[PDB]
Amino acid sequence: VEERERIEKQLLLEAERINEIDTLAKAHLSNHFNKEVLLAKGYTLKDIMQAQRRELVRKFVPIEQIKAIAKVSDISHIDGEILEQLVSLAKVNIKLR
Amino acid sequence: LSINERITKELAEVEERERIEKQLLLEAERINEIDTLAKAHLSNHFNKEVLLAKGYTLKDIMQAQRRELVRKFVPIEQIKAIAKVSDISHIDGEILEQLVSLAKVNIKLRK
Amino acid sequence: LSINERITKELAEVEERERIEKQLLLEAERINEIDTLAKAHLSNHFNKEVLLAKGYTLKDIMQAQRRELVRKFVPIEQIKAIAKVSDISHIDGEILEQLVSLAKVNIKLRK
Amino acid sequence: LSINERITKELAEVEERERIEKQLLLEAERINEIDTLAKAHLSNHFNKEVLLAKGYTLKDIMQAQRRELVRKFVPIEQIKAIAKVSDISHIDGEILEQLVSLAKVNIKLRK
Amino acid sequence: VEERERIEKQLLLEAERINEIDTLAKAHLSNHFNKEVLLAKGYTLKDIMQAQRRELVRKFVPIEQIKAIAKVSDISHIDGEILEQLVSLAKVNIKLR
Amino acid sequence: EVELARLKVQLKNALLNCIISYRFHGIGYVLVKTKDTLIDLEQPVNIELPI
Repeated sequence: VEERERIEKQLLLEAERINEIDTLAKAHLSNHFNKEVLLAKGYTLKDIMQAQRRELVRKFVPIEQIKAIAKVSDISHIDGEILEQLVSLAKVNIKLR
Repeated sequence: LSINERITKELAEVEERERIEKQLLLEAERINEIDTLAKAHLSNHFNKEVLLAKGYTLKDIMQAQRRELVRKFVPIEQIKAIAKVSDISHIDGEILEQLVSLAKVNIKLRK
Repeated sequence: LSINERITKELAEVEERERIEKQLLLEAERINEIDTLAKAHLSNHFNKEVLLAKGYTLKDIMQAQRRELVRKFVPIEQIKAIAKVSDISHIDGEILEQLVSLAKVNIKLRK
Repeated sequence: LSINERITKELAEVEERERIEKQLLLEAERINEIDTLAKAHLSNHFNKEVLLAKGYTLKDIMQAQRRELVRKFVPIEQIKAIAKVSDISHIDGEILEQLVSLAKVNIKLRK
Repeated sequence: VEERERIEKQLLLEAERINEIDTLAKAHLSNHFNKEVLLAKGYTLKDIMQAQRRELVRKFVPIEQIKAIAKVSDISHIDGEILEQLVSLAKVNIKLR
Repeated sequence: EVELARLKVQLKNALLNCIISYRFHGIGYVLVKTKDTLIDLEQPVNIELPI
């Protein structure tokens, strides 16, 4: 049962990350990208989270860093820990902002 | 891509190992500080040269110097209360680091 | 499971229960030492009864009495050099045991 | 029921742990008055450290300290009356508790 | 026979609890919930006791604390250990009242 | 045996002066020091191990 316990631990970790992302995104980007309205438009939770992360990168992380570190100007298909690097850079940018 | 970000993780782990190298350097600095303490407060017979000639490991030399310094400066009442035992012969470790900190404090207040 | 396995399991169980009993006795003596130090060297306002009425755990009472004793007896330079910081509010543990031992011997030398 | 039932069963577990803690506090009081008598009124040779080095269980240490205190304070006539025999070597127990209470009364009136 | 003796001990314990609850409820809530009239209306003894307990909660324990400990606004189905918690809370509220 | 040997050493040291005083004055006194206060010396001793 400790396997399920650790699975629940990972669930808590991703839930906390989603919490941080939401609490910053609602106050930073817009109300149009709210979880309720996105779900009504018909996007899964992971799709909603990745779209919010990409919008966060497009707001804070500058395009030169997007096309140099992530090697592509379009964040439409860069998802992964490169997106993790981009959201970390966005966190640094909002910290210094 | 996924390869780029996994290699990023790889070199981040290498960065953590670099920090491990730094903390090794810090441990070496602590070692030379303990050597200075041993020279300043202990007999010439406990020198690293003669101990190595008698055939003791460097860690053994450091722990012997630390134990002697604790017995010399830290009074036996603190020694007993800290180690929960009077004997220091099997108290090498974090408790020994705490004891040698107490010995440093004792010499500082003595001066 | 053979006879030797039976004997070693029985001996291990007996030794474990003996160690648990010794731990209980050690906790008993620790409660004694906290009570006596609080009665002898610290004010009536820090009594276990009033602290429990204010709603603090027993371990919290013990560490608060220990910290107060350390501030009362152990000098600030000694605190800053044992615990590496002036504030004792986050030094509960083995280093707290060191500070309270230093206070225990401080009162002995004061007498 | 169900979820709250298991949480209230964990609460019953809390009750059990509190009962254990109270039993430990009672051990503290008893064994600690005994240790205070031992230190204050008996020789350094009967210290817990040296007795443990000689290899005696702590219960043996406490009963030996109690017997020595009874012989030191309580008169032989009182021993022969309350314990019904002169020898205390086989009187460990509730009768020993009564004898050490009499010894505490004796030292209180002696002071 | 000591098994029946302990059963009688538990019987006396719950009878004393019922008597205390009834004595306080008569002076606190109303006489419409008296044991005689409830029995005439056709409620078992345990049902009468639990209904009186729930009314005690609804009187002393305000609805906010009710939904706080019962975890549901309606005490209609929370009976059990939660109900015992709520009735002890009612005892506390009348003690401080 | 170690504590008893130390006690024996102190006993010999006391006994030397005890015998010297016995020969010079006619009486010699050795105090048996126990774990007691200075005021407790007046009280009698039933059973104790001397310090």
